Amino acid sequence: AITDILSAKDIESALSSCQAADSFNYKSFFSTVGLSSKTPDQIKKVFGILDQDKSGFIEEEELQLFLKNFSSSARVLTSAETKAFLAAGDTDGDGKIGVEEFQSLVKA
Ligand SMILES: [Ca+2]
Ligand SMILES: [Ca+2]
Repeated sequence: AITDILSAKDIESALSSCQAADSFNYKSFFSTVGLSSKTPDQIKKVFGILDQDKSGFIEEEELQLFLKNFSSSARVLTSAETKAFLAAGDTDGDGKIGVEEFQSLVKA
């Protein structure tokens, strides 16, 4: 579970911050839930959850459902938010986010 590594309380605070459409920013969310200080294994576990269909990569539609991993009532990210998110993380430009890229994003 995601709460195996992250505090439900931190998650609540991160979600309340980005309730408005187009308010989302991965750097703010990542710090509020406390991803920045996690180890490779912990980051890999979080990645595995975000990779909802277990394909090994986080594709665009999964970035769309980014908040849904933290709360089933959370909103879907907008196309703009998703586009910017993917733009930030997709280093090699294959259109998706792999574990190495996710790690880099967390430790940036
Ligand atoms: Ca996937
Ligand atoms: Ca990529």
